[PDB]
Parts: sequence; structure tokens; C-alpha cells
Amino acid sequence: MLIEIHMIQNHSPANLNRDDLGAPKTCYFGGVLRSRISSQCIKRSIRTSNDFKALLGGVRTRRLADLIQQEAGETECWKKAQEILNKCGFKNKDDNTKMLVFMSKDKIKDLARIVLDNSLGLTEAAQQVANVIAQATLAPDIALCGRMLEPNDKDKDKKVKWSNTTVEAALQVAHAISTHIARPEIDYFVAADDVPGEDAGAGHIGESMFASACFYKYFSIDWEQLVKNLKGDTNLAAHTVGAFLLAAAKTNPSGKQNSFAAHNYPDGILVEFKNSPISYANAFVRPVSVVKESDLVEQSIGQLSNYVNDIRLGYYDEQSPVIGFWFSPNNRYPLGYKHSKLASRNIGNLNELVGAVLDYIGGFKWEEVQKS
Amino acid sequence: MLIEIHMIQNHSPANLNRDDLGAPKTCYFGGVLRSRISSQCIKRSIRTSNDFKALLGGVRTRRLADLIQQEAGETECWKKAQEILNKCGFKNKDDNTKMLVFMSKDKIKDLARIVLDNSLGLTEAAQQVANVIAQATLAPDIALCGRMLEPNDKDKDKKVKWSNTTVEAALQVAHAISTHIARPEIDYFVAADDVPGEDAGAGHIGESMFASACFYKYFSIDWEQLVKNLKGDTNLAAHTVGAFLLAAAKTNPSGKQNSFAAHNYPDGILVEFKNSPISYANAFVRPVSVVKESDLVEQSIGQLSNYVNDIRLGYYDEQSPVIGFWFSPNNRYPLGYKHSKLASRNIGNLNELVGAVLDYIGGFKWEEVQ
Amino acid sequence: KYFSIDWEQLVKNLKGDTNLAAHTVGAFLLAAAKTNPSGKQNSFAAHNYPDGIL
Amino acid sequence: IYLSRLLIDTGGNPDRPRPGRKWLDNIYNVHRRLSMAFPSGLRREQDPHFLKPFSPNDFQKTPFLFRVDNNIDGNDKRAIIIVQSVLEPDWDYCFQNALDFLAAPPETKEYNPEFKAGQLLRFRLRVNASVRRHIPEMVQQDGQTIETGKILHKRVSLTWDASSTPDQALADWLAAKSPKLGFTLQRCELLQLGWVYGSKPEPKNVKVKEQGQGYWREHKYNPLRFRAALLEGVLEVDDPKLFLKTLSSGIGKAKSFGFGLLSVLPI
Repeated sequence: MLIEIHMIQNHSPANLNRDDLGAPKTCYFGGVLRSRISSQCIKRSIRTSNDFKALLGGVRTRRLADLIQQEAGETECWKKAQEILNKCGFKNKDDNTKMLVFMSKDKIKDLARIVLDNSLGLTEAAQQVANVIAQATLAPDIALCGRMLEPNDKDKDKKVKWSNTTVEAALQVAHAISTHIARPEIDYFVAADDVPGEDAGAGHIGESMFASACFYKYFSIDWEQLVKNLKGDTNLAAHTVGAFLLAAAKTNPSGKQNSFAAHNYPDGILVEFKNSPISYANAFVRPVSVVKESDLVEQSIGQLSNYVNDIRLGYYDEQSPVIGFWFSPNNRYPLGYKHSKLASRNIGNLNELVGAVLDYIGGFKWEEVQKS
Repeated sequence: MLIEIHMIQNHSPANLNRDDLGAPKTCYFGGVLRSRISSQCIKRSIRTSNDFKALLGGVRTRRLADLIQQEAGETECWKKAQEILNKCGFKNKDDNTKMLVFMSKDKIKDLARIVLDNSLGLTEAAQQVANVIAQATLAPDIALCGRMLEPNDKDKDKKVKWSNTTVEAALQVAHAISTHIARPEIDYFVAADDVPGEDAGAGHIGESMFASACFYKYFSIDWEQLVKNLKGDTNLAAHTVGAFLLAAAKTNPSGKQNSFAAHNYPDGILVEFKNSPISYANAFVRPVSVVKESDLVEQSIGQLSNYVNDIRLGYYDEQSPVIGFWFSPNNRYPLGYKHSKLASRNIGNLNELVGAVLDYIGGFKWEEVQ
Repeated sequence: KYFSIDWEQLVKNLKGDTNLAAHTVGAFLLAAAKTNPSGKQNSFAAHNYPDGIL
Repeated sequence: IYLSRLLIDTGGNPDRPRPGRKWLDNIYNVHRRLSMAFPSGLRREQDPHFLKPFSPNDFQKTPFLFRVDNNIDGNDKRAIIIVQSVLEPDWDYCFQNALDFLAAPPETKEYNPEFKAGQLLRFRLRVNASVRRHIPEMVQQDGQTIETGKILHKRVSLTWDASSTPDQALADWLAAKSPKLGFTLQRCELLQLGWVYGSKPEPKNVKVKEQGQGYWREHKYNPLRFRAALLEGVLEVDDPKLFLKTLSSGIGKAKSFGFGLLSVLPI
């Protein structure tokens, strides 16, 4: 019932997540300082990824007036005709520039249709817009991310009715934590007192390009809530799942999009089909300390393998004994951890893994369904 | 005989239990700040869980007339029944009734009969309703928890008749506290606009808070006074104990799980049988500082084993024996205390320990009780 | 916590029954180290034990 | 010249007042405080404890360069401010009433940089990606109005082609002006691309009272927005008489608000 995904990745300091002061995000896990990528950063980078461009239904826009302006094409695209949302009920002054709406992008034609007719005026138009706003949830990333848009506290009483605008999320993303302690950056105040040498250590080491950082990522898609969010259309939900998996495999959270480097591919995927969500984040409570960064990923997979074996044969029940898949570049000992009890199908190809996941879910294949 | 459960859990950054402003709940224990999950939050997480869905037979409904018209139909009977609820001691407060009622899930249907008793309405309907409310307690969760239900005053002054609606207890849950000094954080979130042309340059950053910790939970089930609340149903009591063990082992609070996703499983459960309740929360009066060689969970289990052994060889009586198990997944974390093994039976699986507790209780199995 | 018991006054209160007085003192010392107030324990279960008794 | 180091606590208990962390919200406040760190002689003798009213004309107006970055010290998050100037700063006089601003005491080290031809320095630099467009005034009006006509020349943020990358675009933007300041870049890696915000008061003359003696002055706050790009890399040197003047001054505009500081480590 779940399409639980556990990933182990690398990310250069060029591609990270920052805060209001520009510092990279951090967290404490197991009492030690770590590196963190927020869930909203990973959630949005899937939407803006090139793999999710096919579906990409929905805009979270503060300025609905400017979005509807080029769809309306008339003088009636502003004034109180587009301040109609205040009579519909918005927190205009208690929130900075109104409130955000998670509106589907292929529904602005209806908003243009209502605003382009002023025969009924603001009366009965400030409230019939509410039904279109509430019904604008048929969208892939609206189904995954889920919206909560609520009416205001003072302007929702002018003969205003509202239905359940909130749609339940069908995807849970954890804050991606590293598997080791946070490496400090290079000091630059020491340049006035001493020198590292003539292309020597603490300096011109090269180290390929930079100092990467291993990251453990966690996703939990629920198939039933995803299907009920889209009101049927089971093949479209399957396409959404496959596109999301392909996007999450090869997308950097920040800019500098990869064209074809093959280092953006994750070193380990663990697609599992439980009915109760289990996180293996407790594999790295003990920090993964090492001097060599070549085998850091390898021993991280080793620790994850030990913990997943422990959990899967310790919390095991006979009613639903389920197995999963696994991907690696046939490099970091994929045959030889936990004696392939959970591994079953060992896959070295992204598209073949997506095909296997789609086969296990409903029996489809990735290359077949790409449309509505 | 008293059944005691002590758990140690570790959580990824979660913000599981939240304040009214938005900060995680904290407390002070030993003079230092600790992350804390409230007892009522844990009880409600277990109560509406998945494994406990079989025994769920009660509602904490604040709008009981909506449930009354939600089964028998004829929604106009709301303005036949709600005022009747205002006469039984519910004061006709700001909501439908601000006095939350705890009541078995079946007896609402009996209240439907009060809906169709138009000939015997007014005072007779209110008195009969009070009789149903007072005599609706046979539920595995209302027997597990308590029920005060002291009706609000300014009710009818003629025939307000009430029995002893108070049902004492069967389960005590302590506030789960971390074993180390908490380090709360702020997740600086921003709301990125989709269309270029915002034309707003200012401080639009936000503040959302979270923390990560290793918690110590402590439950306690009284074997008697639970069968007494269940009216002698020993098999239903055994099923309640087993399913409570399952749900408490495999359920976490659903607070901001869509953005933090911290479904972590406990790495140690200690079940004891004793005539008086003891809480080992005084083990972590000293904060558990982390060393490089070990991790947080291993040190926590070590200090818990230290305190458990010192209690065992301390307040020790000859008439009262103590027998305890010790759960850990695949014996990853034994009850670490030098060469001294404390519990009488180490167990490496969950359902095996549930069966072991159940067949210690007096010969119950996890097959026919469900 | 501090408790004080007068032996001679207890004996005089019990009509000189030393068998009941010793039992009373022993059961008091046992009950004072294993009982806690019952106020709000179903939601704040704090059944702790003394760490040192003089 | 001298390099100064200030350490500010970024973490800590978030339910306490943290005026050191709140100070980094406005970059004009940072610039003003660093300017107050430059007493002008008789100000120290007249006010040793810094209690008389603050006056910009009572302090020296010598230029300085600073950079605010972030780091981790063992198990704690810290914000580091590196101040490069030409006169000796006095951090004792500046924070003497605000010792709680800094988690650690300030440091100062004498810098004597000179590198002959043949040095492969490792550099870090935060520039202001600014450019003056020939047609930056389309007057994109809002509301019902969408297009009115006026023209002016203004400074705006750097833009890149939709078929190109920001990394390569900023690399060629730096390399295009590079031989004027006297270095050759081997690698240019983009690490950050964001904005820097601030606010500034300005006096305004509202109407004269009864013998107001030069109108009634009221403060009005105007915003400040900059586009910042931080990048590291490796660069060689040529014409060290030009590179020393490059190190003495800054690179790019808005030098007084944290930009233009070039940090170089010899290799």
C-alpha cells in the first residue's frame, strides 16, 4: 500500500539549501551536528524538474490578478473586478500581499470566464468563484503535495459559503539528513599568518572538484490516497509515481541543472511495499566517520544494510511478508549485503527499475503510459 | 499484578507535539531543558491508531446531536434533540456543547429511540438520555482510560438525575521526555511565488520550529480493575493488552508528519510484572552525553540497565517476585550492563514477546482472542 | 521530606502495646518510601522512589 | 593593512533575545556599526564610554571592505565577519556597551600581501551582479495600466541567456573584465546566487512649528536591494602593481555594503 523510497546521494556545496543568513541548513541527529536539506526544497525541486514537466499542473501564486490578466484580455481584469477575492474572503492586510492559493494552472480559463462577465456584477460572482477555487484540485502535484487553503477571519461573512478546500497529502518527505558530521569550510583568516605551502595539503589537494557530502533521503507515497485524490484515473497516478521517482533520482535541489553527468544518479534506492511506514534513519545515529571519501558511500550502504536486516527480521509479522527492489551502479557491493533477502531483483538501470516498480504496483510499464 | 512497559525511542527531526504558538513542547527535568511529548497526545495517537482500530468503541464527540442525526436520519430532529441535550447538564454553551462527552459507540443508536419518543419527550426524554449516558462505558478504550463527565451547572432544577459517571482508570501514561539536553531549531521557510513579477523586496522569511531527541516512554496497565471495568471479560482484557502493546510499539503521533516524516521504531522495550508501579525515569537525571565510540541509543540503554539493576537489588522484597522480558530487534541492543543479564528472557521479535506476555497473563494466545 | 516519630508518646498512645508500636513504625517506614500522592497521576505518572533515606 | 574577525552566535536558544543575530538582518545596520568602529580622535577623549549622541560627522569616513559568511565550529553554528580596512580598527570602542553581540572576542591580524608572477591563488569572492542597461525603463505599470512611456538609465541585476547556464554566464562576466584588474581565472565555480536586503532612514522636512528653526525633521525609511553572487576558484597573477591595487580596493559596485572583498590564499 506504500511506495516507500530510501535514497543515498551526494551533493556538492554548490547545490545545497540555505537560510535567511545564507548559511547551509543543519540539524542535530543523535546528538551530533549534521547537514540538512528541507522537505519543501526537495518537494518543489521535483515540481520544477525537467522530468515532471509533462504533468506540472498547478501554480502557487500570490498575484492571481496578473496570472488572470493575460487570460482575460480586457479592462475588467483589475479594479474591484479582480479585488473580488476580498468579498470572497481573503486576509489582505493580516497577510503580506493577500494569501497564496494552490490553484491548478489549467483552470484559469474558468476564472477568466467569470471575471469577463460583469452583468451580474460582484454579487453572486464573489461566491461562485469559491466553488471553482475549491474544485481546482485535479492535478498531479496538487495530489502529491496537498493544499490547505483556508478562508480569512473577518471577510468570510458577507453571505459567504466555503466547502472543504483542504485535500489530504499523498506524499511525505523527510528532511534529508547526512550520514556523517558536518565538515567545516576552509578558513580564510589564516592567510595573513601562514601559508599552506607550494601546492600542498590544506590547500591544493584537488580532490576531484570539491568536498561532497553523503545524504540520506526518505519518501513515502501512499497509493490509495493518491488514487482517491485524482478521482480515479489509475494509470495517471502510475505515471505520476514513475515521473516522481525518475525526477527524484536525478534532480539537484538548487540550480545548475545536470545535462548528462551520471553522478546525479543516486547510489542506492530501496523501493519497498509495506502497509506501515518505517524509516531507516536510525541506521546513522552512530556517525559514519572515515578519512577516505571513496568508501564513505560504501560503508554508508553497509550500515543501512545492517539496520534494514535487523529491522526487517525483528519487527516481522507473518500476515504481510513483503519484499522490495534495489538499485546501484553494480559498484558498492550490491550482491553481498544481507544475503539478498530483501533485494530480490537487483537492478543496474533506472528505466528497468521504474518498469519493475510499475509491474509490481499494477502490472504496467514505464514506456507504455506517458499521456492522460 | 501490574504490567509495566518502558520504551526507548529515537526520532529524526520531527516536531511531533506542538505548542499553541508553534514551538515544540519542552520541560525541565534535572535542571536542564528536555523535549517532551504530552501524555494525552500519546494516548490519542494510540487510541485512533491502526492496530487499535478493532477495539475502538467510543467517541469523544463535542457535537453529539450531529452524531444522533447522523445515524437515524431526519436531520430536523437536531432542533428536536439539541435543546434536550441542553437540559441534561450541557449548559447550552458556545458550541453545540462545550462539555466533551466520552461514550460507547453503540449506545448512540439507543439515543435514536429517544428521537422517536415524541410522546415521552421533555423531562422523560432527558432522564432517559441521562440514563444512557451514565450506563454507556463498556468499551475497551473507555475502560482503558478514564471518564469524568461532570455535567455543567445551570441545568434543569427539577429532575436532573445522574449516576456515578466517573470511571476511575486502567492505564497511566507519563509525559515522554528526552534523555539529553534538547536543542530546538528554526526552519526558515519562505513562500516562493510562481509567476515572476512579485515586485516585493523585504523580509518575507518565516519561522517554523522542530527538534530531534531520544524519548523515554512509560506505560502501566493494571491487570485487575481493567477486567473489573470490562465486567469479567478476561479474553477481551487480554486482547486489549496485546493490541495496546502492538499499537504503542508501532504508532507515532501524527503531528507535522507530512513535512518531517519521522516514522521511527523503538529500539528497546522492557516489560515487567510487579505489584507496585516503579518509573525508571530517574536514570536520565544526568543528561546522556554522547561519546565518539558509541551512539545515543546504546548509552541510553546502558544507563537504563544500570538503574534497573540498582532498583532490582535495592527495593527488593521476598514475597513479591519480579519477572521481566527485554525486547530489541534481532538482539541489536541487549540490556547492556557488564556481564550481568537482568531480564529473565531476552526476546528478538515483537509478536513473540506479545505472545509471551499473553501466555504469562494466564494462558491467552494471539489467535482466538481477536 | 522530613518525618519525626516519638516512641514514648506512641507507646503511651497505644496503651503500652509495644507489639503494635514496632509494627506501626516499621510499616510507616515501609509505606513512606513506596507511596506517592495520587494527585494527577493518570496523566503525569511519576511513581518514583527515594534515592537516599537517613 | 589589517584583517579583523568577528564571531556571532547563530544557534543558541531561539526563545531568548539574540541581539547579535538580529543585527545581521539589516546590512545598513552592519555598515553603520562598522563605521562606528572607527573613532576620530577627540571623540574618544570627549566620550570614552560612547554615551553622547551618535553623529556621522564625528567619525572618520575611510573606506573598508567586509564579508559575512557562515561556518561550523565543532558542534555549533557561527557567523564570521571578515573586515578588511586600511586604518587600524578599534573594536574595543565599538562593542563596549554591546558585549553580548559577539559570542567570541574580536581578532585582528596584520596583512602584508604580495605575490609575484607564478602564484596559483585560491580565491573566494562575493560580487554584486549589477549592470546599467541602456533600456531598463519599460515602465511596466501594474493594475489596469500595463504600458506607459518613460525612459531612464538605472542599475539592475545581471541576466543570462535562457539557453546558457548562470555558472558559465557569471564566469564570462568576471573574465570579460578580468585583465583590467590583473588576474587570469582557471576555475570559476558558482556557490550562491541571491539577494541582500536593507533599510535606511532619511530626514524629511515637515512643516515648521512656532520658531522651528529649520523645519521639523521626521525619519522616512527607504529600502535597499542588491543582487549578490558568491563564488570560489583558482586564479593566477600578472602585473602585481595592479593586483595590489585590486586587493586594496574592491571589485564591482556597492563596495560599502559587504561586496567586493577578494579573499586569496596562496598556493
